[PDB]
Amino acid sequence: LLVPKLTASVTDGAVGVTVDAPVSVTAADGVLAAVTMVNDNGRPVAGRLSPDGLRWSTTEQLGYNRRYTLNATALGLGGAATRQLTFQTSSPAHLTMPYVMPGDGEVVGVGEPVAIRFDENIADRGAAEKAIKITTNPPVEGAFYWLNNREVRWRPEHFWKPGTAVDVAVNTYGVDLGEGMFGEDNVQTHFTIGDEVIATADDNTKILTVRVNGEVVKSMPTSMGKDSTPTANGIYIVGSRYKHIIMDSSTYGVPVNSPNGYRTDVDWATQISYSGVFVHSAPWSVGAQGHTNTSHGCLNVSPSNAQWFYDHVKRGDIVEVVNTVGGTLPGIDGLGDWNIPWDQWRAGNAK
Ligand SMILES: [Cl-]
Repeated sequence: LLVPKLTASVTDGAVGVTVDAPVSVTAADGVLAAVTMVNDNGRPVAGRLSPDGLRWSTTEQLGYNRRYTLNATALGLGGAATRQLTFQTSSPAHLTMPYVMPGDGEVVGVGEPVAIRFDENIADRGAAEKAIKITTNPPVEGAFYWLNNREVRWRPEHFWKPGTAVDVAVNTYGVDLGEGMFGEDNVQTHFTIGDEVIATADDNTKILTVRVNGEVVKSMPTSMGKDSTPTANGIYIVGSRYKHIIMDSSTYGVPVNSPNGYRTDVDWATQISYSGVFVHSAPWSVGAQGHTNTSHGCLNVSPSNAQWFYDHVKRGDIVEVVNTVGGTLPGIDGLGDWNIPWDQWRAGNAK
């Protein structure tokens, strides 16, 4: 008596079908006998019928700018039912690829934010945020905030609890990110939070003290930025580490041969700001370390102490600078995320 009815996730003649989800067909008042899908060059598209015969779905990634033809047939006590559908998928103007930090499988400090950097400007930040799923164990609240037009960050209100597992899924393939920009591919990554490592550089004492889970493990005399080019106060996130690097002021916009310029080859350099602040070996300022500031901003320490820092501090650990004559590190520096107040971070800037 009842005839089968066929329902698809697309309609005949549709355009702009997005490829961020499989295409599916479902039968009612009956079961699907067979479903086929082919592309505009005639090639079959891989699919699977559910065991109960009621639901069919594509099983392989669908492509941008293709035309697909779907043919389904179902059987019921009333009789048979058949339909054909043709539709076209999104045709992007541009592609953008996301790049996620930290690396897959890494162990990082309690200050490490999730970073998703696209290689193009993102017109629809809301769509980007919606395609990124952050899972945490233990679960903890967090929020997105854009540092510039290409890079978005995600972090909780306070530093991570040690031992937290973090899973990141950037599912932008098939997502319209605005102005015809679509994701080139998806990215999946996982990382773990390690020990709590907080080094405090106190200008009042000119000592850099490293505390691991509350325990003082190292005290390093330091020479920070001189009065005319002081080290900014605030919370710094540890980034990359270098056995040696040539610090070049022109990288930060200051000509080398200008009054505040510098080019210096140094050892055991740990970067803590995009603005150019490093902890590094400074044999020339050992006597000043612990007494007077002499740098253009870097935390100068002894060779042995700089190497200790390199060996025992990891990406995402924290350096806090206090009591300098400087201002405060900008929240959008690149490693200054924690200087943005939570109320402002949580409200976000997706526009
Ligand atoms: Cl083909």
